Amino acid sequence: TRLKIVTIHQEPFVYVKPTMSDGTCKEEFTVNGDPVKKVICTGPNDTSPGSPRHTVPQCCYGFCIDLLIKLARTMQFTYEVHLVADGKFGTQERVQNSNKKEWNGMMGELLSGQADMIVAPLTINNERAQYIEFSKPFKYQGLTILVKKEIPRSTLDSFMQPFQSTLWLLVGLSVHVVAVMLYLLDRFSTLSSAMWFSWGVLLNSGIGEGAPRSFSARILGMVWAGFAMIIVASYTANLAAFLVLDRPEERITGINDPRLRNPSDKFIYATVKQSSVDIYFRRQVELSTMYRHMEKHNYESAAEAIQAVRDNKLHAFIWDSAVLEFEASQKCDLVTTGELFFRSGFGIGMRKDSPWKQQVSLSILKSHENGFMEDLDKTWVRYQECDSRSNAPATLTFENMAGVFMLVAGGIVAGIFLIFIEIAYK
Amino acid sequence: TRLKIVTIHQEPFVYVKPTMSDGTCKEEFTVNGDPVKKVICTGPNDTSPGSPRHTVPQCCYGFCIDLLIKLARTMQFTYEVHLVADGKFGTQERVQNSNKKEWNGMMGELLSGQADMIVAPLTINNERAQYIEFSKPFKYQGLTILVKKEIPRSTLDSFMQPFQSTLWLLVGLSVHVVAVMLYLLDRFSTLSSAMWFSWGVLLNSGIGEGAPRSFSARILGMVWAGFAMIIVASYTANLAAFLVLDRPEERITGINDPRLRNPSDKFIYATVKQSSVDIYFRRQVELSTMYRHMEKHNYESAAEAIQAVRDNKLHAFIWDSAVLEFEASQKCDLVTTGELFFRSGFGIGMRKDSPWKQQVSLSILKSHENGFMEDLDKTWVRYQECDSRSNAPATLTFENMAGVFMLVAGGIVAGIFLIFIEIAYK
Amino acid sequence: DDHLSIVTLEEAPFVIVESVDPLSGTCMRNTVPCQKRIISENKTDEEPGYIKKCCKGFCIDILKKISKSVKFTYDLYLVTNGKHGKKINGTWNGMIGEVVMKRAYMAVGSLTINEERSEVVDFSVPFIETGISVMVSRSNGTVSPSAFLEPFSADVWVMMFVMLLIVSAVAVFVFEYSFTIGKAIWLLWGLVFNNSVPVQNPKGTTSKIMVSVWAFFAVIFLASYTANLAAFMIQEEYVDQVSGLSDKKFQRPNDFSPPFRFGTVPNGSTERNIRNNYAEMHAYMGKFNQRGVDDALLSLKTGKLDAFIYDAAVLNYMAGRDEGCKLVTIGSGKVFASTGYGIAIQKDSGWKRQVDLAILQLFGDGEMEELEALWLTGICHNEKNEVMSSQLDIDNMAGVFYMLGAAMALSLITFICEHLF
Amino acid sequence: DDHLSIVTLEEAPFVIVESVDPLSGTCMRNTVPCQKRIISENKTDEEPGYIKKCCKGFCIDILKKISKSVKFTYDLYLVTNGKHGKKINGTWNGMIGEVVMKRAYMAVGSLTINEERSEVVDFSVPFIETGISVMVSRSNGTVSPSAFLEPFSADVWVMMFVMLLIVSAVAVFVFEYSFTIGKAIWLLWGLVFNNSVPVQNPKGTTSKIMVSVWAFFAVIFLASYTANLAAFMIQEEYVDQVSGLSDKKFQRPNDFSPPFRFGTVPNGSTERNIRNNYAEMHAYMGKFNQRGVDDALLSLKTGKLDAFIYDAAVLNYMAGRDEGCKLVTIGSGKVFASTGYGIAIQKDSGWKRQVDLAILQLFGDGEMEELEALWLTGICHNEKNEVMSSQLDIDNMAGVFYMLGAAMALSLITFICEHLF
Ligand SMILES: CCCCCCCC/C=C/CCCCCCCC(=O)O[C@@H](COC(=O)CCCCCCCCCCCCCCC)COP(=O)([O-])OCC[N+](C)(C)C
Ligand SMILES: CCCCCCCC/C=C/CCCCCCCC(=O)O[C@@H](COC(=O)CCCCCCCCCCCCCCC)COP(=O)([O-])OCC[N+](C)(C)C
Ligand SMILES: C#Cc1sc2ncn(CC(=O)N3CC(C)(F)C3)c(=O)c2c1-c1ccc(F)c(Br)c1
Ligand SMILES: C#Cc1sc2ncn(CC(=O)N3CC(C)(F)C3)c(=O)c2c1-c1ccc(F)c(Br)c1
Ligand SMILES: C#Cc1sc2ncn(CC(=O)N3CC(C)(F)C3)c(=O)c2c1-c1ccc(F)c(Br)c1
Ligand SMILES: C#Cc1sc2ncn(CC(=O)N3CC(C)(F)C3)c(=O)c2c1-c1ccc(F)c(Br)c1
Ligand SMILES: CC(C)CCC[C@@H](C)[C@H]1CC[C@H]2[C@@H]3CC=C4C[C@@H](O)CC[C@]4(C)[C@H]3CC[C@]12C
Ligand SMILES: CC(C)CCC[C@@H](C)[C@H]1CC[C@H]2[C@@H]3CC=C4C[C@@H](O)CC[C@]4(C)[C@H]3CC[C@]12C
Repeated sequence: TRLKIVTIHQEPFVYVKPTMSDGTCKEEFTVNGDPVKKVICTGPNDTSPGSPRHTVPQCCYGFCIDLLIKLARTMQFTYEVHLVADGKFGTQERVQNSNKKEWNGMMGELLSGQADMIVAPLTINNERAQYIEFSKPFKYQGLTILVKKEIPRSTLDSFMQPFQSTLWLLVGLSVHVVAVMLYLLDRFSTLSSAMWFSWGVLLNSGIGEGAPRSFSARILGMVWAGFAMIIVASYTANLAAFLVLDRPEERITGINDPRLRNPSDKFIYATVKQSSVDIYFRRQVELSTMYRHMEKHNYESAAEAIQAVRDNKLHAFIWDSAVLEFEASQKCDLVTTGELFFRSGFGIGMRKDSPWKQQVSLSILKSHENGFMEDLDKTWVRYQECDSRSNAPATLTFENMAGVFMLVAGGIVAGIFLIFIEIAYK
Repeated sequence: TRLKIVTIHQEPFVYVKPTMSDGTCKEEFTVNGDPVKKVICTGPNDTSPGSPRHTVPQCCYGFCIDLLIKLARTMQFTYEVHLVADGKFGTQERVQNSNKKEWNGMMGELLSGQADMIVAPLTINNERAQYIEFSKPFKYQGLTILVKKEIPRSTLDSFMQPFQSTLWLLVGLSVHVVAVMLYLLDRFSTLSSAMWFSWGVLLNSGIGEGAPRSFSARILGMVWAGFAMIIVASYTANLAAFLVLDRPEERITGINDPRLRNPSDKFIYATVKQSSVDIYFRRQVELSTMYRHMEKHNYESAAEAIQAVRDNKLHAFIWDSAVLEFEASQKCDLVTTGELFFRSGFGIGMRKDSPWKQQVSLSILKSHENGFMEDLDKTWVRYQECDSRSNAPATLTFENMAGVFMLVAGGIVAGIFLIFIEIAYK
Repeated sequence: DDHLSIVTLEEAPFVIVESVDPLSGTCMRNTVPCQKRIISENKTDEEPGYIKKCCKGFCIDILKKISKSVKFTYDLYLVTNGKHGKKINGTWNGMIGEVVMKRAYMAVGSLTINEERSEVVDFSVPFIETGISVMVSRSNGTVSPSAFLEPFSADVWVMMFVMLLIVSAVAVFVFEYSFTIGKAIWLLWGLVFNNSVPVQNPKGTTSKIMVSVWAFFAVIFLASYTANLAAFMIQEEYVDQVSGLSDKKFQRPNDFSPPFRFGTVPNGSTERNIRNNYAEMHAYMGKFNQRGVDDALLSLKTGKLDAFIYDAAVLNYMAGRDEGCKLVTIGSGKVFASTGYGIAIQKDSGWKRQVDLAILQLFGDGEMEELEALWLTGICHNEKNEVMSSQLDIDNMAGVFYMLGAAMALSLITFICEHLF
Repeated sequence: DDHLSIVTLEEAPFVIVESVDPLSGTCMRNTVPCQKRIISENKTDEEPGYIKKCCKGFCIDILKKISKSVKFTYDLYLVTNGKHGKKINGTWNGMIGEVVMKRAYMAVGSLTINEERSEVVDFSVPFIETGISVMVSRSNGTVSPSAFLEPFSADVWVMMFVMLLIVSAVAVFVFEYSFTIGKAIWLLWGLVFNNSVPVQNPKGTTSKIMVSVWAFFAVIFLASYTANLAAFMIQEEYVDQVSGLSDKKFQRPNDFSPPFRFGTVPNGSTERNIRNNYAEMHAYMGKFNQRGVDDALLSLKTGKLDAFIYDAAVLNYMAGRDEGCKLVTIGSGKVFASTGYGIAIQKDSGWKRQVDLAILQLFGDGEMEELEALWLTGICHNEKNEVMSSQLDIDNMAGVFYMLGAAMALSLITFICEHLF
């Protein structure tokens, strides 16, 4: 009857929020007018409690919580939820240079009898299945890679970019030189109407109808028209190659990239300490070589890892698809790429002598066939705030075309000065 | 002393030419003024005997022949060369439903004592090494894929392609409609100078300086300028996407290709009957599934296979790199793609009891260290007649821009008629 | 003893059967033998056939390396009474019919894990996700009519025509201090759209400077408009035929256009789940059931059947191995019921623990993720987006004609508005 | 007995050594340990260190699978006296020193097959091609000055100008039946280069038809010129520093600019071949030799050494594992002496046939081609051509200024030609 349950914080599965007022949080409803069921979590104030080592009665809600409530009504049992203090899923280590091996996280407490039921996105694994028996997977998934995409390194922050600044000068100086030779080849065979041909052939403004008169200057004007076309067409083609950069460099395709084989200064990637991905990394034959790299980059939890990915602190992150995909759906700056490797789902582990393995497995299979957790998928993680912008050319927003507006605006404010100068000229 | 040698015809290694006059061919020299050494070949005319069912004397020359002459002066032996009648490298088969397995091709005669030395680009293989002992590889190579490239299926055979022919009509009909409304909205608020604005805004010919006068027709003229820009810019951008067809250079990438896993009606590929690649197909675990396919497409020899690749009869071919690379260097229509899988070089097989294995191996290693066959590589297969700048944008030849020339020419011939019509008009 | 028999069903790429070599008379290398039961001699049962079959695939290779993991030998034979298993009249059939009648003690194949199949036969750890999926000849192609305005968002277009009014309303300020606003709008706008039109240029020296600093803006506008243009005019947005199982179409097939022809293969787990969860759908779809998956594919291509519902993994495999990418599962691979391929075991047996720990090292060491690509991979499984090298029909370029026709009618509206006012 | 020792040398990716686990004290899984001897106790020889290492790689795994192929156990240990082997004073060293003094009976590593190493120690079938290769920091970048004429070949450009001559010479024929040829050249040509310039249009109705059928040609000309343009103005043609070994630079290092700093690792097969084939080169390059490949890479990056000659496979491996693609082998992977990595055996031993068949079974079943990509692969292994997303400098766009300068001078030539004639 009385059951103790440990849970880890995972945004698409376990939403943890400290309770206020008396210790009971609100009863906010979903988009479709449905109540967000809550459970009590006598969990640590912060991960790795340390100095604020207090068991705050927070409230938890999410996919796993609704699965717990369904199994609670079906199985007729009482339960309590308390977060794991270390905040890790669980790996096998040893202490004091002893032969015996000790577990961490969930199995550091469930194996000690402190927890009866485990309800968390715990990936099924050999080392995990040796000590506890997992039920059938309630959500099949595989590991995936989340990239930064904060800067695709082809960002037009200026429209002067297509040319480099010692070519803008030498295009804007080669105008006056050719003007002051059109004028001289015509004079000795006007200056304002030569300097106007010279420009209005470049910009294609068609302004200034003076054409070079003398046969010497028509050759130079013809070739200056050719130069103007090639200059402007190179600006245009190079701007396009900057914008048609909808295919950003080489995206990592699964765990196949040679850059993943070898650590490098530029490329850094890691996962959560003492997690399933660490066991997979040490459990892969080729992956022992670069195990040195992420050992210094591994994060304590996935939340701050994803925060690092969002900023310019981590390039690529590896984690379960059910988490990274949801995070990429909530935020447009982060997307995931690469084939889903290690197609191992989650599951509910059970003790060796626990008389509930068969019945809990049948319960979750029944929840599968009746479509209960399909409804949970639509309710909990189906927002899809972003769009499948990949394989689709982007649309140039404002602030993505703001420079040309500032160009014409600055031309106006300079003109109101130039008009004073011109009236004063006469 | 007396040694019998069998050889197969392979263009980059073995050039075979039926001799004329008394039975000796020419003594033509190389580009650097060096004689092309020849040897006698009592092989069958036109591959299989057929009507010329006789081993007609011929002259053979090439990489293997020069290696033979070098080993001839070193080892002090006499030799004769005669081509294999079946024209195959050799595989293990059985006849009369007997338990015993029989060899064909080279080992169908060398194992019978008919041949003492084997000199041919025979790939080293397990089934090949069980019956004879191979020397050290004198040219290391791997299997590669030659694609057709005769038609990349993005061939501009007209400049009218970027638009489909029921959009050219509807662009060339929407000119007259908008002209005969510019004229009417101006008349009732000229026809030739409306019909001239209407065109010279589309083509950007800037011809006809009449601008719509009345406020009703300036709106329609403004929007017709917008329509003209979008139409011409779509023609231009779609022509570019037709010409910037550098991407179709991405083709089958090695054996690891999903289209190679499964046979299909469009995709056909095969190799030479009773060759090393056939064994590799049956020696590969996954390659037994589609082994049904090329069994009906496999060719008797690589020469006609490459001829089929050149035409629209074979799409992809698989063979040794030292052959397909040379063929792709001689002809621009054929190129090779994909990683070099099965990196197994050639070699000189030896009989089990023949007392020349060690000394011949030392001889070829000596030829390696002194750079003799490096000179042979430069002499025999180093022509490089084709451009190696793949992923370099192409240059539009004539016959690749001939249509616009015919367009302006046809405009001239139609104008000499229209001028008669115009003088008659008044 | 460690010797236990294995049973399988010839279905899906997991179980592909080949015969013996005509010259060798045996299975190929690295191929475990297979046996299949035969019946002949009219009403009575004939003598056994003992045919030498070679049934392999993905699940068979999984069986191979788990057998090497646990160090047991085995033999393979095929079910003939039933294919998947139905508890008809209280008697199990097919796979479960064999397992409940022993003589196999094991079962490897395309067997779906569910509560009904688990109450009598426990299953191991699934090695691949699967479930229910609807695949159709999903096709259409709807180029959005306003694809010629997509290069910029609405903010930018509207701000372009506000800057144009601002600039033309000052170039007749920097030009006063016959060129009115009606000609500064017609100039400042004929530069945006190349410079094709006949304009009336200013004449003051500080106003040509403004026309020039605007012609540079026009150059950047047409450089950034046409950058992607022939990829917006060719981008087709395919509309999925059915939103999902619980859509209004499947709930009430009759009160719509002639109902979708959708069915499955009867006497299977897929029909087993649907009859429980949606019996009203089952009553209608019983008439559209078909014998095998090949019949379903042929029916969909011919068009008599316009939707198919079946196991997720098999349909995903068949989608990528079709002539063209016409056939594809609904929801881009959406599964409406998550299950897995398990291994059927007799209850209360110690082999289940060994089998679970013998499947999981394939996940851990990742030596079967390559096996995933070894067989279950198709051409259409990778796709080539929606852009191609295709001509532009009217269908593509018909948001430009709508705009031209709309101005062709607004010009006449304002024409009569002149002639009256 | 089937138990035989294996000896190796810590070098190349084929032999990468790892230490013991601090918590476990053993090598990792699927790891065969290694052995090594240390020298201590001042002048005398101390006891061996007996530190058991974990040395693996692309050769060690082949050793594993051939160990299961022939069913033999073994142990691994490293050479202490010598690295590769030199017959100095008639005594073999290193690998050959161990093999000829027995107590090894085997040798796995990056041992180059050659006649000198084979006369005393026969080698098996090589499992990977290799040889001699020269790698440098070959990277300058030279955009061809006439990259603005590349969009069309010279044939097309010249035919364009002859058409512009024979069209302007008829538009002053369809127009004479003040618009002379001097203005039909200036019109017909101002349409090719957009329509920027001020022209003087015809006035006859059949001549505007010709200007229009020419403006359509101009539209196609600028659509097919600028199609690839920003990929021709960015395409850099890297010039390789050294054509080959037999170039005039290596033959006579002194009679040129300060001679190239090229060397190798002494006491190896690479130096062994070069001293025989080119002793004059050997005399000069003896002063530039360095201890190890890492020293060579650091020297090349720092610039003190400007060329390195070594084994082909190792240099190929190091090329793809560099910060940037600055370091690249000469000839795009050109090898001037084809050899292979074999296994050293004692002469007249029956294990050679077994080893050859075991090696060739990997070629046959193709289970090591994936092993080729498992380790010997780098970032720079797939260069992204020469085009990138790069600005256009004055280096790129300087065939347009040469043409403008050439006309800037031809206009003055024809100016004086007017003012005299
Ligand atoms: C008599 C008749 C007169 C007619 C007059 C007509 C004039 C019309 C022309 C207008 C264009 C001029 C706009 C000036 C803006 C300066 C931008 C700048 O400094 O920043 C950039 C550096 O800039 C460079 O790279 C240097 C460019 C030098 C000036 C160019 C002169 C020649 C232009 C040749 C024109 C040929 C056109 C060919 C077609 C393509 C970099 O940007 P950033 O790092 O983000 O810094 C922000 C900039 N900010 C500080 C301003 C915020
Ligand atoms: C009063 C003022 C008058 C001014 C007059 C100015 C006129 C200047 C305009 C000139 C362009 C016209 C050239 C005609 C060539 C016909 C080509 C043909 O038939 O073949 C193609 C089919 O063609 C089609 O797809 C149908 C096109 C219908 C005619 C287009 C009219 C509207 C053009 C709208 C123009 C808007 C431009 C927008 C900017 C892009 C296919 O080619 P193929 O299969 O290889 O067959 C070989 C063809 N051959 C048989 C000829 C060898
Ligand atoms: C001050 C200022 C700012 S904020 C800004 N934000 C975005 N962009 C991009 C842009 O306008 N693009 C046009 C495109 C499609 F090519 C990309 C800018 O250019 C600027 C400028 C800017 C830059 C160069 C300038 F010369 C001037 Br004036 C202003
Ligand atoms: C008769 C005839 C021929 S032979 C020919 N050979 C090649 N090309 C290609 C071409 O000119 N291109 C311009 C590009 C870069 F876009 C590709 C042709 O167009 C033609 C025409 C043709 C085609 C349509 C026509 F309308 C006319 Br009139 C002639
Ligand atoms: C004058 C003028 C204006 S005001 C305006 N305001 C909004 N939009 C776009 C829009 O509403 N949407 C894009 C969407 C469908 F996503 C939503 C415009 O295109 C214009 C034009 C316009 C555009 C092209 C032209 F060619 C011409 Br003329 C005018
Ligand atoms: C008038 C005129 C002519 S005649 C001519 N003949 C040959 N070529 C190219 C050429 O020789 N080669 C391309 C190569 C370097 F591969 C060999 C030309 O470019 C021109 C021009 C021309 C070209 C661009 C212009 F902008 C102008 Br104005 C004139
Ligand atoms: C530019 C001034 C003169 C106005 C004339 C152009 C106007 C009327 C144009 C500009 C954008 C055009 C629209 C662009 C988008 C759509 C949505 C599509 O589902 C049908 C076509 C439709 C509805 C077009 C109708 C006409 C339209 C609104
Ligand atoms: C347009 C006419 C009147 C005169 C100008 C000629 C222009 C178009 C062209 C013709 C061929 C061109 C040359 C083609 C090739 C090279 C070789 C290179 O090492 C320097 C640039 C240079 C020399 C180019 C300069 C520009 C050039 C001289």
